[PDB]
Amino acid sequence: FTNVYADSFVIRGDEVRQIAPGQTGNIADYNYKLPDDFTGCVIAWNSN
Amino acid sequence: AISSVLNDIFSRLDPPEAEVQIDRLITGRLQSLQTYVTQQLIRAAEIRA
Repeated sequence: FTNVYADSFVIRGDEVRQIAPGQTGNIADYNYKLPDDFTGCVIAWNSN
Repeated sequence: AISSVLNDIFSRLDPPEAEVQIDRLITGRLQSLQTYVTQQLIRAAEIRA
């Protein structure tokens, strides 16, 4: 691939489902929008 | 499909899955247009003869 935009943040486990294409929620409305033509792979890691 | 009004199909569902029913309404209207052009063209050979 040409270039990667790595977006790293920490969030609670209640709002970890909303990081998805075509989703509405707390992060997905006004904080972080993800488009429908997205290509890549997101990962999750609990840090309790 | 679930509906025949296009914007109608859309104004309810999620665009990861709202885009898949509308292309079914494309090729449903396309294959009826394939039958209409073919029935005009066999009738084109009959009226030319």
